[PDB]
Formats: sequence, C-alpha cells, structure tokens
Amino acid sequence: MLSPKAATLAERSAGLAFSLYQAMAKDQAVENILLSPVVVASSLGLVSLGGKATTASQAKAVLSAEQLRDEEVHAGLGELLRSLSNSTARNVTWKLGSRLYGPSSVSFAEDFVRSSKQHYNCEHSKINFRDKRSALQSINEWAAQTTDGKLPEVTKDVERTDGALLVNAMFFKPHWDEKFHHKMVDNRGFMVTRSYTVGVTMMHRTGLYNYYDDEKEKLQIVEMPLAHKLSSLIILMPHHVEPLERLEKLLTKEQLKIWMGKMQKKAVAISLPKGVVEVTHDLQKHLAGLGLTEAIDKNKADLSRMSGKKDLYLASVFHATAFEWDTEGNPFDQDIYGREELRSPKLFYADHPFIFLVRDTQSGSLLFIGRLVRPKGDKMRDELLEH
Repeated sequence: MLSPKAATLAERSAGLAFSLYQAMAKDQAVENILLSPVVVASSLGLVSLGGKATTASQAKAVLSAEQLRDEEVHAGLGELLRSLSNSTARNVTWKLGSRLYGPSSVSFAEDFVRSSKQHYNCEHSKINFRDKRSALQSINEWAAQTTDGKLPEVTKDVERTDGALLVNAMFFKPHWDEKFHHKMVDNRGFMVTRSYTVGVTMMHRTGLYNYYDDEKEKLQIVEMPLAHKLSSLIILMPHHVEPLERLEKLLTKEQLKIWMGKMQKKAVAISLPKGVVEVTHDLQKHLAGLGLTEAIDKNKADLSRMSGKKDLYLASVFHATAFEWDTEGNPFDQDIYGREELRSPKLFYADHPFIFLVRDTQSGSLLFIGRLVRPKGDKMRDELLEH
C-alpha cells in the first residue's frame, strides 16, 4: 500500500499510460502494445532530474506534479518503482533495468549520476554511433542481460544518434493464483485478421473467475487473479475476430469501472496463447504530443543538470518489455469447489486480438496496459482437413 503523494502520482501515471496507449493504437504501424505506467512516469521524472527551466517544468507538467516539490516528485516516483516488486516476486518473475546512453564526447554530472541511481536506479553509459553495428550491439546485449535473454533485441536501428538514449528493458511473467496444469497445453491457430492465422501454443483451464459478457457492445471481460490475490489481470476481447479500434474507443477509466461492477464469479473455460510477447516502443514522438516538446527538440532542450552542458537532448525513450504467458502459478487444493461447480462454463477462448491490464490490489495502481495483436508464430496455411 502507497503513501498519499505516491498514490496521487500513481493515478496520474495511469492517465499517461492510457493517453499513450490510445496514441499508439491510432498509429497503424503499431501491432502489439505493452506499457508500464510507472516506468513511463520514471522516464519523465528522470527528465525533471537532469533538466533546467522549461525542459524540466514540462516534465512536472506532464506528471500534473507542478504543485509538488522537485525532491518530492523524485521520492514519490521512487516509492512507486519499489512498489512494483511488492506484488510480483522480484528478480525471478519481474526484472527491470533503466540506462541512459550519452555520446562519447559527453560526461555525466556526478551529482545527477548519484541522485538518478538513488531514486530511479538509473545506469549510465557512453556510446559512439560511428560504428553503428557496435552501438546497437551494446544496447541489445545490455537489455538481453537485464532480462536474462527474454528480451534479446531492443531495436534493429537507432534514428537520432546525437542525444541521450534512455532505455528501459523489462521482463514480467504473471504468476496465476490458481495455476494452469503444465500438460493442459496444445497447439492452436490464432487469427490475427479474418484471413491471416498464425500457429500458437495455448494453455487451458476451467475455474471460477469474475466475468461479464456485454451482449450490447459485443465483447467479453474476465478477471484472473494473480499470486495471493495481491494483483489481478483483466482481459477484454470482442466476440468476433475484429480490429481492436472499436473496443479501444470504449476503453476508459470510467467504462472499465462499469464493466468491473457488472462481473460475477462464474465458471469460465479460459484458453490463452502461451509464450513470450516481446514489444519495443520509442515513446519520444508520443511524449512530445503529451506536452514534452522541449526535451525532445535538439535546439530547445536544456539538459545541463545531466552533463554540466547543453548540446544534449532526449533523442529516444525505449520501453522494451518481454511479457511471458505461462501455466505456472500457485497450486490450488483439489475439491475446493468440486468438479460439478464447473459443469457448463462460459467460453473465453482467446484466439484473436484482445486488450489486457495488470493492476496492483494492495495499492490499486496500474501495473500494465497492452494488447496482443500478432503473437509469435508463422502463418499456418489454409489446411482445413477437419478433426
């Protein structure tokens, strides 16, 4: 559970994440989305830490933290970052690294290096893009080591090679409160579009889950608690195989509350795609839209508290995440509700794009927002030699 200052920041980060999600969903190039509100927030907090004047004020403004003091903002976000581990088993089902890359010519201020590592646990490194292959190799190897291989490649190309490159590498694996059986796994087809279908491995389970079927808006919503009901995962999926654009319009902080209230603990037969979903986002373009125009502009940016000198702007903000869907979770006692309690269950068969949200139960803060559109897999051909 959170302090009042951190709780208010948590709510604003949740706003930024939905605002970014909607902004990214509109981009037709974006397929999967995976945002971690508190890690997005800490990127803005890092700008207010190593910035001066309108560059740092815009960072506090995007955080709606103009009333809070500078040290208060850095401690509140710092409390938020430590609270992510609180309902996630640190270093085994949740790994996170944050590193700032500056050109070889630049040297970071020891005052900034101390306070960024203190609150944001930020790492600092220099990188020269003359050898572009060795610059990408240094970033990708760092993110791979941070996630112990789950996120092998953050990016295949760096566009802006003359500023600060903030990189956030993550690995999160939701640990179910009632585990799926390790053998209730088979191969199915996931329909990306009505025409394109990829071969995926799926995990299946039937249990009691809070569920709502919106027959009017043609969608299903299920909540799947995680280990010790300390956090819970919600999934919103349309009835037909359709683009999530329609469903995304309905996705609001208020509509979610409505849907949540309409749920009831029914027997549901859930089938989810099993595997790792690797997603990298360069939030630079989208952060400018939310009100961070100075830091991202080479000429307006003042990042003197960071390098003791100007000629340094926020070139990129990579938000790379490896989200693993696996069967593992806490065990459940057999003859808890009896096999006659799951007699005729509702069908939540996730074989087409869906939206999902992880939420902290002790603090109420949003842990993740995202959507699975194209899971990892090769297009399976139109066989249809029925079973």
